[PDB]
Amino acid sequence: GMLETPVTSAPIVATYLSNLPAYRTGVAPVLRGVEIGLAHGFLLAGPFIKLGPLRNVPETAEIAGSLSAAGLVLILALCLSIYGSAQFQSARDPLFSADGWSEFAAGFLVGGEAGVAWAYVCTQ
Amino acid sequence: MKDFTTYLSTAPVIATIWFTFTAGLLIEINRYFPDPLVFS
Amino acid sequence: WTVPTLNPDTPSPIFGGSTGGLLRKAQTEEFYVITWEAKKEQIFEMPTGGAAIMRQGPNLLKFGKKEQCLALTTQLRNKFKLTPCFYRVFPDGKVQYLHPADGVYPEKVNAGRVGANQNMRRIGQNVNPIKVKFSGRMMSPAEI
Amino acid sequence: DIAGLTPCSESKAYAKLEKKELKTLEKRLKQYEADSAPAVALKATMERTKARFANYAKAGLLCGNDGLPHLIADPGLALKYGHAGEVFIPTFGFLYVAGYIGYVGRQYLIAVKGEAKPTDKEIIIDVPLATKLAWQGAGWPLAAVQELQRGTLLEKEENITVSPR
Amino acid sequence: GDFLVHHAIALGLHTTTLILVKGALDARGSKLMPDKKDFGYSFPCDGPGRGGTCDISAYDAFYLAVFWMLNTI
Amino acid sequence: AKKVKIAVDRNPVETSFEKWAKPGHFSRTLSKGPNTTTWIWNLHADAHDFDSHTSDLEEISRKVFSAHFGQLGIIFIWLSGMYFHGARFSNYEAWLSDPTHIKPSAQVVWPIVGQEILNGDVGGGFQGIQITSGFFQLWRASGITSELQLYTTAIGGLVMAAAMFFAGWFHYHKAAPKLEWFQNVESMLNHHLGGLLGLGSLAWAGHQIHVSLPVNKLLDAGVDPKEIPLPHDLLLNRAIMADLYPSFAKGIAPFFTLNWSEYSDFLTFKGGLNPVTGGLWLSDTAHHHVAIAVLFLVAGHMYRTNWGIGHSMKEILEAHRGPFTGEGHVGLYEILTTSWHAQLAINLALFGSLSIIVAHHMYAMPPYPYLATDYGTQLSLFTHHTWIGGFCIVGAGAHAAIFMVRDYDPTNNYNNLLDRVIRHRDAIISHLNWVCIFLGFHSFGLYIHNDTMSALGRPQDMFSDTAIQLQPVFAQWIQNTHFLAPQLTAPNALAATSLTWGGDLVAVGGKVAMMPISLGTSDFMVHHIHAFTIHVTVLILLKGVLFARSSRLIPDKANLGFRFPCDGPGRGGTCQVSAWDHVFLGLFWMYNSLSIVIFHFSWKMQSDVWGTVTASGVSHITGGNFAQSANTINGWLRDFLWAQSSQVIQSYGSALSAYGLIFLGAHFVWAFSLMFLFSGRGYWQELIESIVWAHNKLKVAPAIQPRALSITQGRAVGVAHYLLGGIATTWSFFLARIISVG
Amino acid sequence: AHIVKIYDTCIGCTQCVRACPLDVLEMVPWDGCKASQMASAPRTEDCVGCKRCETACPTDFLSVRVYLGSESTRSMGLSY
Ligand code: CLA
Ligand code: CLA
Ligand code: CLA
Ligand code: CLA
Ligand code: CLA
Ligand SMILES: CC1=C(C/C=C(\C)CCC[C@H](C)CCC[C@H](C)CCCC(C)C)C(=O)c2ccccc2C1=O
Repeated sequence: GMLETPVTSAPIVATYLSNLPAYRTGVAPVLRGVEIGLAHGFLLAGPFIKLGPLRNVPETAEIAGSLSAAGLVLILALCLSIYGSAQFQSARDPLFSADGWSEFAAGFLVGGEAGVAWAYVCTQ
Repeated sequence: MKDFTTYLSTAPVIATIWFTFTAGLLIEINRYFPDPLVFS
Repeated sequence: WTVPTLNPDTPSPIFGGSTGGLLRKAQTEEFYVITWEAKKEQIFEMPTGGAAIMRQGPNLLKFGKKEQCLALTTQLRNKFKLTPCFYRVFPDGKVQYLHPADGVYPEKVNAGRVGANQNMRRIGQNVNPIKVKFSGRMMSPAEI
Repeated sequence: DIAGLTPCSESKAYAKLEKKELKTLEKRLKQYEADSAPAVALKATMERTKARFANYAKAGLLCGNDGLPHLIADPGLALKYGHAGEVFIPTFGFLYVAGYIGYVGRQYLIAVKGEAKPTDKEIIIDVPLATKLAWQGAGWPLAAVQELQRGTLLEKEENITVSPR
Repeated sequence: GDFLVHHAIALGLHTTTLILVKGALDARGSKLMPDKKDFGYSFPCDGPGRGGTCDISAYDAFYLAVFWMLNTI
Repeated sequence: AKKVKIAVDRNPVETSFEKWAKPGHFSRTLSKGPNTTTWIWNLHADAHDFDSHTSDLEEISRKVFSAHFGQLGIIFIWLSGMYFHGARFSNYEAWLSDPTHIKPSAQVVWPIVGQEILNGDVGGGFQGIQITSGFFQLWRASGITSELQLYTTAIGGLVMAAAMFFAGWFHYHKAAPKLEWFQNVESMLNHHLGGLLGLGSLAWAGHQIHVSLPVNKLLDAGVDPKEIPLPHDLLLNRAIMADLYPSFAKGIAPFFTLNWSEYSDFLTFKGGLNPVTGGLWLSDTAHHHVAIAVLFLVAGHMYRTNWGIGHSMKEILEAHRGPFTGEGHVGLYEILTTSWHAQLAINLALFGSLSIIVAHHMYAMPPYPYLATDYGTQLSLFTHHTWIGGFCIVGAGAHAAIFMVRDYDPTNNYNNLLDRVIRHRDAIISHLNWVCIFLGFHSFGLYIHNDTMSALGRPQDMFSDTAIQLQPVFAQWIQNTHFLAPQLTAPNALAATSLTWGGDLVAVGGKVAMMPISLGTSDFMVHHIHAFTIHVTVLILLKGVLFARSSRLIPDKANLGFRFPCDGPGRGGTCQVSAWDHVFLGLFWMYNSLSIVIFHFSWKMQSDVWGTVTASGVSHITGGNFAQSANTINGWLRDFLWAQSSQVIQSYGSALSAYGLIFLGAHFVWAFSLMFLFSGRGYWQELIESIVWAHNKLKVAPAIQPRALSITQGRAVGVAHYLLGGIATTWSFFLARIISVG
Repeated sequence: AHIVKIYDTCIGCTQCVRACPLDVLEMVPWDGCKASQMASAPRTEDCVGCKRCETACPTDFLSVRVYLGSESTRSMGLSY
C-alpha cells in the first residue's frame, strides 16, 4: 500500500488533526465556518499593519492595515462560495454538500470579519 | 601500409590535409601580396 | 476456455510499499488488478518503482491504470516465463476481465476473432478532406 | 565623379586617414629602441600602411565623404570608367573557381555510382581518381556547355521521385 | 551602409517566404508523411518513427516563420 | 580470501591499421557502413560508449584504463606547450625584474592580414597577447628564474607525453590487466591515498623547502634574479642554506630527535598574506604540505590487502545499519565494483564540487606571489574553475541516470538504502519542487519588489540598507569569529587565514591585494538567488535519476533506454521524458546559476575590494556602487552590464580588438543555437527533400542519403551552441574589461 | 478516443500487436496475404496515441495508422 511513515501515520498527529474545526464532525457547518474564520481573520491583520504602505504613519497604520485585512477576508469568502457552487452540483459529513458549504462560506465571512475587528480592538 | 594509406583516405583526414593546403595557399598569397582589394 | 473469476483474497507479493501506488482515482473511477501463478519465490521490479518478492503460487497486485498492468505482464512473461492476466475493477464492485480477451494472447492469431477498424484499401486511396466537410463534426477522410 | 564620389587620390579625407593610422603607429614606436624587435615590427607595419594607401590611390578607386574606397558594381559604369577590376572582373574569377569545384565533385560522384558499393567510396575517398578528376576540371566551362547541348546534364522528370500532390 | 541593410532585408523577406511557402505547398503531404492532409492543419507530430517528425504540420511552418518575420521587421 | 596480485593477459590484441580503415568496427550496427548521413553522427556519438559495444566487463575495463593514458598524454603535451611558450614566446625574464609594471604575455601572433595589432604593448620591450592563466605567478613561486628552466620542463613534458601514450598501447595491446586486477578497490585506495596524494605532497614539500623557499626569500629581498644561487647550489651547499635559514646548520638531527621546533624558521604558521608580494607565505605553504603528507600516508594504511591488518570496505558498509533504513548500505559494494558509471557519477560530483571550492579559496587566500594585484588573473581563475565544477556536477547526474537504466538490477537491491529512496521519490521531488517555488518567490520576487518600488518613487519601501533591511547576521557572525580566531581558538596562528574576515588591507605596488569584505542587504539577496538556482538544478537532475526507470507517465521507461526523444504524442505528449533530457535541461539551469555567481564575484570585487591605494584611501574600480545598486534588476542592467561593457565595445583598433570580435561572434553562436532548440526535424527533413530534388535533377545527388539530424542530436547541438555562445560572451566581456581597467 | 485503422497492405508480421503497450491490437485470420492474418483494432478506447505500432510496421507506407482524437482519462494516460 502507501508508504507508511510516522508523519502520515502517528497517534499524536492524528489526535491533533481530529480536534481541528475542519475535521471535527458533529458540528454544524456554520459554526465550523465561524471558528475557522475567526482564527484566520485575527492573524490576517498582522502583516498588513506592520508592512503596509502606510505602516510608518502613527495612527493611520492600524486603521489602514486592518481595513485591508477585512477586504481580503471578503475576497476569500467569495472564493469559498464559488468553490461550493462548482464542486457540489448534484458525503458522510454535511459540510461536503451544496447546502453545507454555503452555510460554511457564510460563517467564514462573519467569523473572519469579526476576527479582523477583534484584532483592531486589541491595538486600540 | 595499404591499410594505413586507406586510413589517410578517410573523409576527416582528407579534409584536414585539403583545408590545411587550401588555407596555406591563401595565407601565403596574402603574405606576398598584402592587402588585395581590387584586381588592378 | 472460460472467463476467469477474480479472487479478492489472493495473496500479494512481499512489498514494503511506495508513494507511486494508487490515488483517489481508484476510489472514484476504477483501478486494475493483475494476477498470476509463480513457480518459485523471486524478485521482480514494480512498474511503480522498487522491487517486490513474488510468493510461490498465486499473486495479486493492484495498479492505477491499464498500462501499468500490461507493463508488469511483459516483464513476467518475457523474463520469468509466467502467464499473467488482469482485470478492470470499478468502485461499485463490478469486475471486467481483459488481456487475454479470449484466453489467447493477441500476438497469436486465433479463430473466432472479428476484424475491427479494418479498411480494405491503402492509405493513398482515402478521399480528400473537402469531401468530408460539414459532416457534423471534425472527421478525417480515413473514418469514412 | 560617379554618384558624387571623388577619386581617392584627390580626396582630402582619404589623405587625412593615412596620417591618423601612421600617427597611431608612430606613437607606439617611440617607447622602444631603434633596432629592437618591437621597433622593427612596427616599422614594417608602417611600410605596408604607406604602400596600401598608395596602391588604392594608384588603382583609381572612388572615395566618399567618409574618405574610404567604394566599389562600382554596374557592368556598364565599371567598363565605362575603368572600374572593371573592383567587382566585374572578380565576378568571372569566382565563377570559374566555383564551377571548377562543383564540376569536379559532380564528376567524382558520377564515377563512383557505377562501383559496387558507392557509399564506401564517399567516406573513404578514392584519391587516385580524385586527383585525375581534379586536373581535368580546368576545362569545365567547355565540358559543362557540351553536356547541356547534348541533353545529358539533367535527369528526366520521370526518373525523379516526388511526393503525392 | 544602405546597400548592406537592404540586402539583409531581402534575406528576411525571402527566408520568411521560404518557410511560409514550404508550409503551404507541403501542407497536403510529403515523402516523410504522404497523407498529411488526413490529420489537418495543426497536429503535434507523427511520432518518433521514421526518424522523428517534430514540427511537421503546416501549423508548425507558420510557427517557425513568425520568428523570421519578427527578425525581418 | 583472494590474494591481491598483478594479473594480465599477454598480447590480447594485435597492433594493426586494418581497423583504422573500417569505421564503425567497434559496433555491430555501424560495422555495415553508411546508407544515410545519420550513420556518420552515430559513429562519433557511440565511439567512447564502451559499455554498449561489449557486455564483457573485463573488455570494458581495459579500454577505460588505456583511454585514460591517452588523456594523460594529451595533458602533458598541453602542459609542455605552456612551459615551452613561456621559454620562447614570453617576457617572463623581464617580468621577474618588474612584476608590478609588466603584464604577463606568452603568445605571439604572426604578421599576416594585419593581425599583428593583437601583439600589444605589454612591457619589457616585448609585444604579445596578455595572458590571464597565472603561469608566471606559479613559476615564480616554484623558483623558476630563467627560460632554460622553462625549456627543460617542456622537453620533460614531451617525454612524459610519449611515456603516457606508450603505457596506453602497452596495457591494451601487450599486457592488459584482468578484471580481478581492476576490482582491488582496497589496494587502489591505499596506493592513491598514501602513494599518489601522500608521496606527491611530501615530494613537493621537498622542492619548496630546498628550492622555492630560498629562491623566493632572495627575490623578495630585491636580489637580481640572475644573481640568485642556482637551486642545485642550494642543495649541495648547506652553508648557503644556513645563511638564509639557520635551522639547516643542524641537519636532519632535529627531525629524528623530535626537536621539530628547531625548524620554526622555515616551517611557520604565520597566516595572512606576505606584505611584499601579497601572496601566502611559502614557509606556511611548506608546513602545509608536510602536514598533508603525513595525514595521507597514514590514510593509506587503512584498508586490508594481503596481511590481515586493515579494514574491509564491504564489512564497514554492512555494519552501518539502522532502524530507519531497513537493510542499509548492503549491496553498495557490489554496485561500486561492477559499475563504472556508478563510480563516475560519484567522482564527477565531488571533483566538480572541489573545483568550485578551489575558486573560492584561491581568491580569498592568494597562494602565489603577485597573483592578487593581477586582477585579470584573479577574475579568470575564479571564473574558469567555477565553470569546470559546474559541468562536472551536471555530468554526475548524467552518469547516475546511466547507472540507473543499465547497471541497476532489482534482485541485488531489495529494501536497501538505494531501494528505499526509489520508493518515496514522489515525496522527494514534490518537496524539492515546493522549495524551489518558495525560493524563487522570496529571492527573485524581492528584486521585482525593489524595481517596482523604485520606479514608483518609493525608495523608502525598498529592501535595502537605507530601507527595510535584510542583514546576513549569520554570515557576519562567522566573519567576526574567524577574525578573532588567533586570540583564543587558534593561539599559535599569528594572523587570520584570510583578510576577508576583517582587519587591515594589504597593498602591493599601490593596488589592493585583499581587504575585508562586508556583507549587506545586497549580499543577502544575491546569496539566496544562488540557493534558488542551485536547488532548481538539483531538482532537474535528481528528478531524472529517480525517474530514469519508470514514472506514473511511462511505466516502462527503462526499456526505452537512457537516450530517446519521447514515447510519442500519446498521453497528451511525452517529449523529453528520458533521463538524457534531464541532463539537457539541467545544463541550461547550471549555466543560468553559474552566470549569476561569476557576475556576483565580478561586481563585488571591483566595487568593494579591487582598487588603487592612495594617500586619502582606497578608490575602487566601480566606486562601491554594489551596495546601493545591486538590489534591483535595473541596477544590474545599467551599472554592471551596460557600464562595464564599454571596454569591450570600444576595443576595435587596439590590442584588445580581438575580444570585441569574439564578443560579437559569441552573440552570434548563441542566437544561432535557438534555431535548433525552437524547431523540430520534421520541418528540416521535408526541406531536404526539395533540396535533394534539385541535386537529383542535375545528377549530383549523393549516394549517402541526406537526413535531418535526429531529435536528440537537435537538442544536443542546440545546447552545445547555446552554452558556447553564452559563456564565450562573458569570457570576452570579462577579459576586455578587467585587462583594460584592472 | 483515438482512431486506429488497419489498411489492406498488412502482411501479418504481428509487430504492431507486440509493440502496443495497451493491448489495443490483435491478429485475426485473413486471406489477403501470405501470412493469412491481418491486424485488428478492437479496443481503441484504451489507445493512448503513443504510435509505437506505427514505428513497428514494415510496410511502406504504413498499414496501421493512428489519428489522435477526443481526449479522456484513458487516452490521456492518467492514473489520477
Ligand atoms: C542588375 C540590373 C541592372 C541595372 C539596374 C542597371 C543599371 C544601369 N546600367 Mg547596367 N548592366 C547590367 C545590369 C544592370 N544595369 C548588366 C547585367 C549588364 C551586362 C553585363 C549591363 C550593361 C550595361 C551597359 C553596357 C550600360 C549600362 C548602363 C546602365 C545605366 C543606364 C541604363 C540602364 O541599364 O538602365 C536600366 C537597366 C536595365 C533596364 C537593365 C538592362 C540594362 C542594359 C543591359 C544596358 C542598357 C544600356 C543603355 C542602352 C545605354 C544608353 C545610354 C545611356 C547614357 C542613357 C544604369 C545605371 C549604361 C551606363 O553606363 O549608363 C551611365 C550603359 O552604358 N549597363
Ligand atoms: C600506432 C599504434 C596503434 C595501432 C596501429 C593500434 C591499433 C588498434 N588499436 Mg590501439 N592504441 C594505441 C596505439 C595503436 N593501436 C595507443 C597509443 C593506445 C593508448 C591510447 C591505444 C589504445 C587502444 C584502445 C583502448 C583500443 C585500441 C583499439 C585498436 C584497434 C582499432 C583502433 C582504431 O580504430 O583507431 C582509429 C582511431 C583514431 C585514429 C582516433 C585517434 C585518437 C587519439 C587518442 C587522438 C586524440 C586526439 C584529440 C581528439 C585531439 C583534439 C581534437 C580537437 C582538436 C578537434 C586496432 C587493433 C581498439 C580495439 O582493439 O577495439 C576492439 C580499442 O578499443 N587501441
Ligand atoms: C621527499 C622530500 C625530500 C627530499 C628528497 C629531500 C632531500 C634532501 N634533504 Mg630535505 N627535507 C624534507 C624533504 C625532503 N628532503 C622535509 C619534508 C623536511 C622538513 C622536515 C626537510 C628538511 C631537511 C633538512 C633540515 C635538511 C635536508 C637535507 C636534505 C638533503 C640531504 C639529506 C640527507 O642527509 O640524506 C641522508 C641520506 C640519504 C637521503 C640517502 C641517500 C640514498 C642514495 C640516493 C642511494 C643511491 C644508491 C645508488 C645505487 C648509488 C648510485 C650508483 C650509480 C652512480 C652507479 C637532501 C637533498 C639536508 C641538506 O643538505 O639540506 C641542504 C638538511 O640539512 N632536508
Ligand atoms: C570524466 C569525464 C567523463 C567521461 C569519462 C565520460 C564518459 C562518457 N559519457 Mg559523459 N559526461 C561528462 C563527463 C564524462 N563522461 C560530463 C561532464 C557531462 C555533462 C555535460 C556528461 C554528459 C554525458 C551525456 C549526456 C552522455 C554522456 C555519455 C558518455 C559516454 C559516451 C561519450 C561519447 O561517446 O562521447 C563522444 C564524444 C563526442 C561526440 C564529442 C563531443 C563534443 C562536444 C559536444 C564539443 C563541445 C565544444 C568543445 C569542447 C569546444 C569548442 C570546439 C570547437 C571545434 C568549436 C561515456 C561513457 C553518453 C552515453 O551514452 O553514456 C552512456 C551520453 O549520452 N556523458
Ligand atoms: C526568465 C525566464 C524564466 C522564468 C521567469 C522561469 C520561471 C520558472 N521556471 Mg523556467 N525556464 C526558463 C526560463 C524561465 N523560467 C528557460 C529558458 C528554460 C529552458 C532551459 C526553463 C526551464 C525550466 C525548468 C526545466 C524548470 C523551470 C522551473 C521554473 C520555476 C522555478 C520555481 C518557481 O516557481 O519560481 C517562482 C516563480 C517565478 C520567480 C516567476 C516570476 C514570479 C513573479 C516575479 C512574481 C509573481 C507575480 C505576481 C503574482 C503578480 C501577478 C499579477 C497578474 C496575475 C495580473 C518557475 C515557474 C522549475 C520548476 O518548475 O520548479 C518548480 C523547473 O523544473 N524552468
Ligand atoms: C538547422 C537544423 C537542421 C538541419 C541541419 C543539418 C542537416 C546539419 C548540417 C551539417 C553540415 C553543414 C552538413 C554536412 C557537411 C558535410 C560534412 C560536407 C562538408 C564539406 C566541406 C564544406 C567541409 C536539423 O536537422 C535539425 C534537426 C532537429 C532540430 C533542429 C534542426 C535544425 O535546426
